[PDB]
Amino acid sequence: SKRSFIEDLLFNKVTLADAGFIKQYGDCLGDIAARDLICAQKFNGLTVL
Amino acid sequence: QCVNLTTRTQLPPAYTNSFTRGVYYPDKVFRSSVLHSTQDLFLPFFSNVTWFHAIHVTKRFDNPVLPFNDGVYFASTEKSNIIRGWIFGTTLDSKTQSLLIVNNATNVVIKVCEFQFCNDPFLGVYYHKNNKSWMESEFRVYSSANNCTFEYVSQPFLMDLEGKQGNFKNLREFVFKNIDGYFKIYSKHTPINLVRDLPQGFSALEPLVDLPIGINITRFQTLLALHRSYLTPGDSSSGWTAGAAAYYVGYLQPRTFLLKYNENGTITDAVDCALDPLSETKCTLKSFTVE
Amino acid sequence: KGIYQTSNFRVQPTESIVRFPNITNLCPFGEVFNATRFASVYAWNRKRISNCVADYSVLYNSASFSTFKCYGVSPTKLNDLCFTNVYADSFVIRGDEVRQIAPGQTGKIADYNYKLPCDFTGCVIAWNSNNLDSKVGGNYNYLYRLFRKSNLKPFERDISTEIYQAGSTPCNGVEGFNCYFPLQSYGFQPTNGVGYQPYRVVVLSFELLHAPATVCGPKKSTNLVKNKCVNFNFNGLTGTGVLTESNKKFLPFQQFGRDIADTTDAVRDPQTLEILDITPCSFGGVSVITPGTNTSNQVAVLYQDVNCTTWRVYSTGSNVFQTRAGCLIGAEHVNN
Amino acid sequence: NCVADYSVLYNSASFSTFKCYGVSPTKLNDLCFTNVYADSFVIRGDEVRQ
Amino acid sequence: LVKQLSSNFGAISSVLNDILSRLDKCEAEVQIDRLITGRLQSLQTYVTQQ
Amino acid sequence: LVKQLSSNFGAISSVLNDILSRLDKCEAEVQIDRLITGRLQSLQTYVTQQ
Ligand SMILES: C=CC1=C(C)/C(=C/c2[nH]c(/C=C3N=C(/C=C4\NC(=O)C(C)=C4C=C)C(C)=C\3CCC(=O)O)c(CCC(=O)O)c2C)NC1=O
Ligand SMILES: *[C@@H]1O[C@H](CO)[C@@H](O[C@@H]2O[C@H](CO)[C@@H](O)[C@H](O)[C@H]2NC(C)=O)[C@H](O)[C@H]1NC(C)=O
Ligand SMILES: CCCCC/C=C\C/C=C\CCCCCCCC(=O)O
Ligand SMILES: *[C@@H]1O[C@H](CO)[C@@H](O)[C@H](O)[C@H]1NC(C)=O
Ligand SMILES: *[C@@H]1O[C@H](CO)[C@@H](O)[C@H](O)[C@H]1NC(C)=O
Ligand SMILES: *[C@@H]1O[C@H](CO)[C@@H](O)[C@H](O)[C@H]1NC(C)=O
Ligand SMILES: *[C@@H]1O[C@H](CO)[C@@H](O)[C@H](O)[C@H]1NC(C)=O
Ligand SMILES: *[C@@H]1O[C@H](CO)[C@@H](O)[C@H](O)[C@H]1NC(C)=O
Ligand SMILES: *[C@@H]1O[C@H](CO)[C@@H](O)[C@H](O)[C@H]1NC(C)=O
Ligand SMILES: *[C@@H]1O[C@H](CO)[C@@H](O)[C@H](O)[C@H]1NC(C)=O
Ligand SMILES: *[C@@H]1O[C@H](CO)[C@@H](O)[C@H](O)[C@H]1NC(C)=O
Ligand SMILES: *[C@@H]1O[C@H](CO)[C@@H](O)[C@H](O)[C@H]1NC(C)=O
Ligand SMILES: *[C@@H]1O[C@H](CO)[C@@H](O)[C@H](O)[C@H]1NC(C)=O
Repeated sequence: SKRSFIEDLLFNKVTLADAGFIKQYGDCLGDIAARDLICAQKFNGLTVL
Repeated sequence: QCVNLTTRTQLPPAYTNSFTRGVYYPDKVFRSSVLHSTQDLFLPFFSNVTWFHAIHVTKRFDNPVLPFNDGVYFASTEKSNIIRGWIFGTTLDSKTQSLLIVNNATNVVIKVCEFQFCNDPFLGVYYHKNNKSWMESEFRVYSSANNCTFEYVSQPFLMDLEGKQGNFKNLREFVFKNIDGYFKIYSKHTPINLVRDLPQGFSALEPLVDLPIGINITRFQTLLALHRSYLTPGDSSSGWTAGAAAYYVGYLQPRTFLLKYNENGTITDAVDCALDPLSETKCTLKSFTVE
Repeated sequence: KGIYQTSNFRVQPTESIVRFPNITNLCPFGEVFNATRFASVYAWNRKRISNCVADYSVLYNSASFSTFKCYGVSPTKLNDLCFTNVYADSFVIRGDEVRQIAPGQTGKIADYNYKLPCDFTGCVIAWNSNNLDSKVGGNYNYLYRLFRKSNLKPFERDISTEIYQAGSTPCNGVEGFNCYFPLQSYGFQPTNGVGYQPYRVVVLSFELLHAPATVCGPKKSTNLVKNKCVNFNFNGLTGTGVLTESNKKFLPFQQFGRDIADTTDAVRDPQTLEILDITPCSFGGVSVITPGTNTSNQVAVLYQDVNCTTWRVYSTGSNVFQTRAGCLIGAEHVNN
Repeated sequence: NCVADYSVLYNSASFSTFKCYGVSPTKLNDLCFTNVYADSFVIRGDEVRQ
Repeated sequence: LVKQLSSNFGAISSVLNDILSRLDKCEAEVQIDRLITGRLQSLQTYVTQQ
Repeated sequence: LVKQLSSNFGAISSVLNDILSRLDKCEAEVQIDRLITGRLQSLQTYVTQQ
């Protein structure tokens, strides 16, 4: 990516809740040990575009 | 057939602090990785719990008829299985039905029955002569039993009831409560090695039984075993030395609690809402940490 | 023209399964409803029912019940449910007093003899027994408590016979003026009014869909299927979703697991003692890209959170292109 | 100017129907009633529902 | 918003499956209506805050 | 907000003690739930306006 140094530091300094938007059905079906909140939101109709 | 105990040396009731003890699962539903708030009959944190310890060195064997204020938290620290039951009721003189829980070294027997309880019931062990070993020789609890409306005798078993020397090797915690004609018992047995008051820690009491006794309970007392042998003089009322077991009694009160279910589904921590301002904020914000 | 969010991708249940506990004994209807000697109301008999099938269609042949009132559950669902711990409280009362066997009632029977809660799930069944419990000369075997210091608590029993002191002078354990025996005997005769005829009453009390169960309806179990959206029925708990193997270790007293949202996510299979995780089978947003309906009737579909590099799409069609926003179906990619 | 004890009725009175509106029966021991009237009459059984 | 799905809203239970398994459609519809009203209220609160 | 405490919200009365004195826990729970829902909605309206 063409980010500068300062842009890289800024991006690393704030953590995004999503970390991407492609969370497939198989992923939420397979991670039954770990309860991510995003899977619950997606299963209850709450999507982040 | 019963006999009173005469070699008594009693002191005022010692008090100790319940260090966040007496928490039980409020329902039979699996919950994991969640903060759940529930209001119920809980033992308040850092409560005054009365302490009764039976030892010979002083000859104390205390067992008063304590009240049963809508729930009791019993906790026995012992190594030789002295505490082996309880008597619950309202008058305990055959005018009303009473509940008896007993472990008489072979079965755990529960009876809701019009018992004519003796003044100071006990479960005297004696060092038998048929073989040189420690086993149950006396069952001095009640004189009569009529109109007897419950029975939950278990299968036979055997237990090592020998009087050992050392620190207390077992801590058995019980929560009894009488709700809507149901006597709910929650239990938890944990191994400890201590010779002092209730240990620091946290242990959730799992549900044990939900007896349908349907009686009125306002008082109760503990059934202790009496260590008898040929190394002591005296008669039945005096030829006897108590064990080395202690127990603690606290009273449940209606409180709101915030429990934490971990990943494996065991309550690992709790917060007593209405204990202090810090716990009050934790209660208000629904979290175990405050910024 | 534009892009419109539609309902998330839905998968309909392919089939239905039923998993009830492995039991075949019929519940003791004969030993409860057909008993020769019912108890008195003041000392009412509680019997535990467990490990049986609650078919209850055998009662149609012989017994007809004057009243049958269920609380906490509809009468029609009893065949589709299974009950955790079932207690039958049986006794005999006056005909006029059957109305007192109900939540939140007052009266001699409700106060001093047999109190019911209102957090009560169960069914009260009552039927006339004039031909059984009534005989010429009066059947004085059935007693009831007429005096008590205070109302009974729910499901409390008091079988004492101490003399009731009504006035100020102590009775000292003997009858007298303002000193009545607390129990009085019903006088039941066959030629006697319907409202004052003996009625046999059985109160069945139980819980539903909260703990392990051993009394179940006459539903026939079905083979278990995994990894397919199905209409399951686990111990009377219906629903829909995909069942998968679980790493959770339920305690012996636990039957169901639940989320922060209180929905069921895990269940202990009653036939084989294993924990199955339940996951809804509808998942993933869907958008429709359309020009104006006047312009054309064509549309592209953007299935978010699916990888197009048995897909979860309505129709694969042609022109399947994977964008960082999801799988676009019906649109032709162009390098420009 | 009453004390509505109503436990004296248990000895000899048996009511075929007793239905209360606006009050729970269990709370009738805990209350005080301001303007109490009793409307008395006789009907046939089939009309008691009315 | 996800956590607020564990509220009765005056219904006998916060789970649709429990209501539909204990009650038939006869009496289940009023409970489901109460749940629908409450959850729609929760969604409206979320949208207003957003 | 204070004035809005004087609404039944479909309950038998706007006073909690009145409900708990007439009805028992048997029936008072639904009325208290209605009052709770109404007063919570009133609080939400106040917070949104704020
Ligand atoms: C008082 C009634 C009473 C209760 C509630 C009870 C419950 C109980 N006792 C158990 C074992 C056990 N029970 C005891 C002994 C006792 N356990 C006690 O609660 C007491 C007071 C003693 C002392 C007499 C021991 C020692 C074990 C474990 C066996 C061992 O490690 O030695 C267990 C574990 C399951 C099992 O037995 O396999 C339960 C649930 N036993 C009883 O007798
Ligand atoms: C349960 O038992 C207690 C004690 O027997 C009862 O409480 C007593 O009630 C009478 C009523 O006049 C009082 O005179 C006593 O002072 C009370 N004693 C105590 C210790 O409370 C109680 O009423 C019984 N509960 C029920 C539902 O019957
Ligand atoms: C002279 C009448 C005065 C009435 C005063 C007003 C209210 C008192 C409350 C109830 C009175 C009716 C009690 C009927 C007895 C209980 C019947 C039963 O369920 O067994
Ligand atoms: C001593 O025993 C008898 C019966 O065994 C009993 O009646 C009496 O109350 C006991 N003594 C005391 C002070 O209680
Ligand atoms: C009760 O607890 C408080 C605080 O621990 C203590 O100050 C008090 O002494 C206790 N009561 C008695 C009688 O010891
Ligand atoms: C006491 O132990 C004996 C066996 O030693 C057993 O038969 C009996 O059941 C026990 N007591 C009761 C009341 O069950
Ligand atoms: C209670 O016991 C006495 C004497 O044993 C007896 O007369 C009475 O019938 C009994 N009552 C019940 C309900 O068992
Ligand atoms: C939870 O259970 C797993 C095995 O099922 C185990 O590996 C892990 O150590 C346990 N963790 C805790 C905190 O108990
Ligand atoms: C109940 O008793 C009657 C008369 O003996 C009999 O006809 C009927 O079959 C019995 N019903 C059951 C379920 O046992
Ligand atoms: C269930 O019952 C049937 C018939 O008794 C038997 O074949 C089957 O093995 C049982 N399954 C389990 C898990 O017990
Ligand atoms: C749709 O297309 C027609 C041309 O056939 C045009 O007349 C009309 O204005 C268009 N309407 C809209 C909303 O674009
Ligand atoms: C799944 O989607 C991501 C993002 O589009 C992509 O990087 C990845 O290659 C896809 N998986 C496979 C096997 O291509
Ligand atoms: C578009 O670009 C890709 C790689 O840059 C190439 O493989 C493909 O042939 C191109 N398609 C067209 C129509 O130019």
